[PDB]
Amino acid sequence: GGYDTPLGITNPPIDELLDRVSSKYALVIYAAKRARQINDYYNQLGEGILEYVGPLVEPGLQEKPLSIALREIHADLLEHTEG
Amino acid sequence: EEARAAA
Repeated sequence: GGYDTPLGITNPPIDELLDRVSSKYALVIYAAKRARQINDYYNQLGEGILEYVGPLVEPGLQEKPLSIALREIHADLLEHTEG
Repeated sequence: EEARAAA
């Protein structure tokens, strides 16, 4: 595993992401739900604290929530159960 | 659980 460092939309590499879940569809739904969670954490920050938490990893200067979710995925910071 | 405790 000696790939050159990725950049932009391909960070983290999807092949290392796929080892965490079964298929890429599971990755899609994983990251979508987690990014939604992060988004409404950002929305529900002004009022009282509720059950939502995150982002567990430190985001960038300005970073889209989905990128944060996928980076959290790659850092082994979540777990799940399918249907 | 580990990172929820970390937070």
